[PDB]
Amino acid sequence: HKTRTDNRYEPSLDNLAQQDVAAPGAPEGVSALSDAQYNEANKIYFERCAGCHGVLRKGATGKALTPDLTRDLGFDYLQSFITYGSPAGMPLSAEQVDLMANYLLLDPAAPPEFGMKEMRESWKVHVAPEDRPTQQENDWDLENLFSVTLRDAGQIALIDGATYEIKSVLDTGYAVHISRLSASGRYLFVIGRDGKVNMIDLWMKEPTTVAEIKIGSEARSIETSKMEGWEDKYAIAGAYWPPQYVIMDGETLEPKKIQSTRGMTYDEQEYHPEPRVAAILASHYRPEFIVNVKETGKILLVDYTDLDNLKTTEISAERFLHDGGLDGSHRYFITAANARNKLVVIDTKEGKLVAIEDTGGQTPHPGRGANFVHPTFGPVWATSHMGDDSVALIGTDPEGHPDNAWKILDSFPALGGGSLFIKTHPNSQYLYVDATLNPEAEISGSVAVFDIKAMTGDGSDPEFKTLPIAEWAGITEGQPRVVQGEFNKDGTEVWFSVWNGKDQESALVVVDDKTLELKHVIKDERLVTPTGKFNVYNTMTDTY
Amino acid sequence: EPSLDNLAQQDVAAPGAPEGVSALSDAQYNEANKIYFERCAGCHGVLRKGATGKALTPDLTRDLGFDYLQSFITYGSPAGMPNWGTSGELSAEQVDLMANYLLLDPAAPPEFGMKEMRESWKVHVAPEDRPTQQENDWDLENLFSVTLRDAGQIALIDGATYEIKSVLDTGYAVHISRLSASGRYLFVIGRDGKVNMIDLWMKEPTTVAEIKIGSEARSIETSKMEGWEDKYAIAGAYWPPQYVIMDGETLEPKKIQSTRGMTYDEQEYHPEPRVAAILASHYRPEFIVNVKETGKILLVDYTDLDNLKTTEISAERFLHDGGLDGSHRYFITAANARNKLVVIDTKEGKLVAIEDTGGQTPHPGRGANFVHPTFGPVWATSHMGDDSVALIGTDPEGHPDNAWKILDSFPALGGGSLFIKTHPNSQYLYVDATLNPEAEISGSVAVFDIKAMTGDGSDPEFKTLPIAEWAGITEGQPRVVQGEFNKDGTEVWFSVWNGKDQESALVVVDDKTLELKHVIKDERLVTPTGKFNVYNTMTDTY
Ligand code: DHE
Ligand code: DHE
Ligand code: HEC
Ligand code: HEC
Repeated sequence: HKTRTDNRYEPSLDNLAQQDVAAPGAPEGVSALSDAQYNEANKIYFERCAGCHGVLRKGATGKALTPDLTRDLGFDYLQSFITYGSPAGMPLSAEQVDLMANYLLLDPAAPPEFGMKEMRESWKVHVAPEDRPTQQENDWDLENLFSVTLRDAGQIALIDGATYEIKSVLDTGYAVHISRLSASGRYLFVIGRDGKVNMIDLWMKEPTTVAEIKIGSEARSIETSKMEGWEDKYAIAGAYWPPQYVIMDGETLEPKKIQSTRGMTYDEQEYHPEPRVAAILASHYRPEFIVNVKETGKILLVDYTDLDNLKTTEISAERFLHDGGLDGSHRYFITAANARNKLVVIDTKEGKLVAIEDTGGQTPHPGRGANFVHPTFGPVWATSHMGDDSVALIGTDPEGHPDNAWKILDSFPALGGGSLFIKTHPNSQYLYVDATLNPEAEISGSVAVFDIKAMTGDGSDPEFKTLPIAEWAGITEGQPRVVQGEFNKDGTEVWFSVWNGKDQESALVVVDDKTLELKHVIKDERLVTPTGKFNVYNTMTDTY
Repeated sequence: EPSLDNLAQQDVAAPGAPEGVSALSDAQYNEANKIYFERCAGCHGVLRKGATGKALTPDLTRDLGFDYLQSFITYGSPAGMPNWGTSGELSAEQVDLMANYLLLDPAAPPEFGMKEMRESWKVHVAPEDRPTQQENDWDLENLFSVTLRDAGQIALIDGATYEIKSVLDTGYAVHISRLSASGRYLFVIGRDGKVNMIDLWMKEPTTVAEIKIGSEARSIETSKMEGWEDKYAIAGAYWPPQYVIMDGETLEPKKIQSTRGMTYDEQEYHPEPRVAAILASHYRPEFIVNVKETGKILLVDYTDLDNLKTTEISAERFLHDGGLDGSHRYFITAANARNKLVVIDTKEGKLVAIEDTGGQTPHPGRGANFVHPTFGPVWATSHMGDDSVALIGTDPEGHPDNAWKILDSFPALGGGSLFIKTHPNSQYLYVDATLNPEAEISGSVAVFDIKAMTGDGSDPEFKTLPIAEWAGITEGQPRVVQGEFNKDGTEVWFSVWNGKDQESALVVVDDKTLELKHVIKDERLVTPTGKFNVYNTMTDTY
């Protein structure tokens, strides 16, 4: 129940917590909470507790807290245990503590479902396909555009990769989690934490939302079809609540196929009523989407060639699947079962699990990870960790380097714990590692940079250069967190977000990759809480 | 609709009552809970979300109010809801208990996962310790496995001598018997979710392994793809909503899959999609699983249980029973409440057709395949809701215009039919009328002569066999049910199903003459229902 460096990246169900619920009746031995009391506790539960314990209280990273279990424990125990407080989220009073203890002793209702009728009611096509351009009608350099989340403003900025000019600021769902691009690079898809999806046509003279839809109450992932021949055919979104994924028309967003992720855990084979959808990727080898289902530890390969006779492969992997990426060849999916410190590898060509390996670190959090050619080991993919300062390398070349394939080849320290994103590009000799969640302001405001060319894999700890990103941005207020490297199309410049509060000063910092010197500082009154940044070309092509 | 009398034995605690509702005591609530599962959940659902009967969740029931609930339960309505109070089935006090129970929030029904299955799993004779060849002198392929429903037993009966070879104790109300592809192993599943596996090669065949796969179950099947004989068995449950693939030699539970998910058409989450018929493909190493409420047919590939390949086919809601055509390539199944037959191509793994039978509530069992003299290969079903028999063409290559089209429909004895039957060596098509309200019809079977069918649009005549009268049984109300042939297809057996404290029988009819051959009677023959010949079941010959 204490804040760690790796227990802050747990779901916060703040959109779902805005829904009012009814107070249940209380069985003998338990006291009922009033309407107000129950809702107040429920809002606290959904915001701060459901991430680890579940909205249904069947347990996730934290153990189940169902009524039968909590009534055996008793109020006093619950009261005392909750008095300490709970692990903080991303950067309780006496009355609240009692509310939570009492709430846990009552029978929870399941939040509303969100099916086809609800999706179709939210589904709006602003510009039908026939009314859209048939060629690019603006003079922008679309492939070198960066789509940047302006988190708390419920907007995104589209920024020129070469001139750093903000080309447009568009209204979207609240706190967009990620931007994804169609395979052709024409269509930009964004998903808000509230399950709102916007689809934007980059060919319009003034790009804007051409279609929108809501796919759930809580959602974090979206992806587009990337198999050759299937460009622009489909998009897919994944939700935390309800536990489901939805395949939508790539041109209109019409919801075509909704699949529940409720099911059995892979290992103990017990029913789990809240298996959240985490990362979603798209295969380059088959016409399939790659869907991580967290609590059950299943990776789904979903064939989108026929949605009525639906072929899937449900791969037993490891529990607590979160994020991941494809290797350099784009054949193998490498993903973190973070709470179990493991990297699961799937062969997307053959449709099967190939390996599961412990990184030796605490809570691997790769993002999409970093693929590079290690001077001694050959092709490798890398991840950093939230729980410690380590960077781990896994071999990704079964054909050319069989002895190194799917083995952890090295592990070495970077700036500190609380890292979220590691980054490189084929044209760069550098490996960048952030330390976003580190409690030390100077560490959280800097990035470690390793010289891949100097790496020998002799067992020593490779040295790194420390780039003072937040210092370069010149922000005197607060303790801004630096997060997520993203390259430009040419792989010559790498951008970082200098993420401060909504009413505080933020920036983007552009680093010249060849020299590791400051290239440019992006500041604008409209640049509020900049977080994720996605270069059109690097996102459409999965170049990382 | 089903009766979930196994969930009723579970004792639950009295839930709380929100503002504006009375609470029931522990005893009252438990009494109401038992009634709810024993008599109500079939139609209304375990979770009260509604199946054939409307949803009875607290949000809906509280708007209706106590008086409305009391009245509806007392008097019922013409649209399929029994008059519990005025019929005397429920006392006045029990009616009120049920109305009050419906206003309260139900305690979640118990799940039944791997830990629970493994705890119930018993291997009486390890594979190594079993015979290596048949150690009895029985003609196993001509043996019949007969359910003695209310006695929680089955009877192994010799197909030629009609001798009851053995009466074995199994789960309560075994629903069906199924055979492994080699014909060695006999699998039975009780309504309670209890599975028994019996080794027919033993000197005295008995249960060699057993396991429980859920609270309420109706289906079991064995792997029938060439090369996969005896490898797996699969069981399907009504509750929890799931199927489980088990080791074909030990019953070890290997893979449990939930069937909770989205309806095919409106795409709305359904929390209780019951598993209905389960068949086994002869074209791929797959199981064919009907999921009723969501209208999905699952093709589950058992070649790799860790990297599990399935095909989830959108079909039609209310899927129940069905069978393979004569070629064993196409699965034809009744989406019964919608009066449709759904056809799946098991080779290509896709839906090929959905056709209305023109009848009310088709109920084929596994159906009846034959070569119609003018139409070609056809598959037939009778109906629960009317007296009709419908034929569908099953030959897309050889009779293209006729394929997957209803080619003819004609009357048999009356409504309430459950099973239609034929065999490749017979020229006759037998149709029961088990649930008909008239005793003369419920105790008789219609027999059509396939050779005389002209498909000229006229209705084919049938002979009426007085099966119950042949048995010498009038006492109570004996209902005749389900034709099953012997291995040679020269005799057909029917069950004369009477009450547990009444006299039942099995009637053996000579297929060549359509005359009474033999009547099987025994004090042990309590409530005989399903009968399965070893050879015809192992080979899917129907
Ligand atoms: C499931 C998931 C993905 C993979 C998406 C995909 O494959 O399309 C992901 C990726 C991401 C990515 C993808 C980067 C990439 O290069 O792919 C980014 C930038 C991101 C910025 C943040 N994430 Fe993320 N993130 C969650 C979940 C996820 N984040 C959370 O449940 C969580 C922990 C809290 C929450 O309630 O949302 C969380 C907090 C954050 C942040 O505090 C971040 C830093 C800021 C923010 O804007 O809200 N998450
Ligand atoms: C899901 C299912 C199947 C397919 C099994 C398979 O594929 O392995 C089936 C088949 C069957 C078969 C298979 C015949 C065949 O030749 O395949 C038989 C004999 C049978 C005897 C009965 N069934 Fe059955 N049956 C149900 C369900 C099912 N019955 C019910 O839910 C229902 C409607 C009510 C109930 O509570 O069980 C019901 C009533 C009956 C009867 O009243 C029968 C006659 C006796 C009994 O115990 O309930 N059912
Ligand atoms: C993720 C970091 C957590 C958050 C946020 C909250 N809890 Fe938690 N809780 C978590 C863990 C890792 C554990 C220990 C057991 C385990 O799963 O390994 C717990 C434990 C509890 C308990 C104790 C129950 C017991 O059986 O001893 C309670 C009562 C509990 N948690 C309640 C609770 C509440 C009310 C929270 C919101 C403020 C909350 N937890 C947040 C992990 C996490
Ligand atoms: C299947 C034959 C049923 C069984 C067994 C029970 N019920 Fe039922 N019920 C059924 C149907 C098809 C309907 C629909 C209403 C109609 O007009 O026929 C109902 C309805 C009810 C209702 C009314 C709900 C409403 O009007 O919205 C109630 C309160 C109800 N049923 C209760 C109930 C109980 C308590 C039962 C066990 C004793 C029971 N039903 C059995 C079908 C069937």
